[PDB]
Amino acid sequence: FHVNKSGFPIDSHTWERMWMHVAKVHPKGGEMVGAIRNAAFLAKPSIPQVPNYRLSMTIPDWLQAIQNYMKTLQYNHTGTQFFEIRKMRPLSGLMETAKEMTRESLPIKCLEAVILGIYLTNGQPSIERFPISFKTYFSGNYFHHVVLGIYCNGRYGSLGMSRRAELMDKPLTFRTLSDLIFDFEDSYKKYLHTVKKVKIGLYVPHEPHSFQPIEWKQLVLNVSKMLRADIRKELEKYARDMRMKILKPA
Amino acid sequence: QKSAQQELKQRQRAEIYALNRVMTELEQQQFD
Repeated sequence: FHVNKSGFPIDSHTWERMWMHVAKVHPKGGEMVGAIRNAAFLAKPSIPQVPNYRLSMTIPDWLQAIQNYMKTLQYNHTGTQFFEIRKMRPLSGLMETAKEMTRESLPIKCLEAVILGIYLTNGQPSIERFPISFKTYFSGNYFHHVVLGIYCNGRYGSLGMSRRAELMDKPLTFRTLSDLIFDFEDSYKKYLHTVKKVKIGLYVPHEPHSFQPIEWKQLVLNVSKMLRADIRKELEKYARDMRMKILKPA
Repeated sequence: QKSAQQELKQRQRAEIYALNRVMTELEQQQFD
């Protein structure tokens, strides 16, 4: 609901709004907040080392290394996203926000994880990266979510962060893009979410100093109004276009 | 000078991570 636009050491208006929020949602509320803010001393949390690609890792080892870093930073349940991602900025600035994430070492949410995943795979030219975004219905309201689709040596997979383990990373085992999307769909089924809309971007450039932004909306499918066979038809058509490397941004 | 800013970043980190644990344990009681 709230996003930190004030840098690091978080300003006071943003700080108070974080706590004020969490005192409402929590049942223990004002007591649980009092216990943290007023604690005489608190343990400094360990700082995970930023993962480094070694000659002894396979591409699956590397993606698991990156993903484990993300799991260690932890998903952010505080209600205040700590790094501002302006989705439509050139990669170069997003890349700098990613560096800042590895320096400040705070919890991250879905969109921050995608930016950080691009950053940590920029040095592996055989890994292609494209965003995957979902719009979902659950019991009243709509929800948005994004992960980082991965394509490498004829297989698809993903990196990401989510409240649920089944809507983040997927091992590089899916032989088609349709198979991966349908696995997210069935993962969402387990939490009573109906997938309304699926959005797929283009491969992201590997140059960390690119002026061009991320294309998030190359293919857009209202899968709730579609039967399985027509979704697969269009994804395979689009996935063929990605790999043939012919497409111009939308 | 840059003394109080680095101590403040460090306490805010510790506070954020304290809070993140209690929020994570909360969101599972609700989910269950």
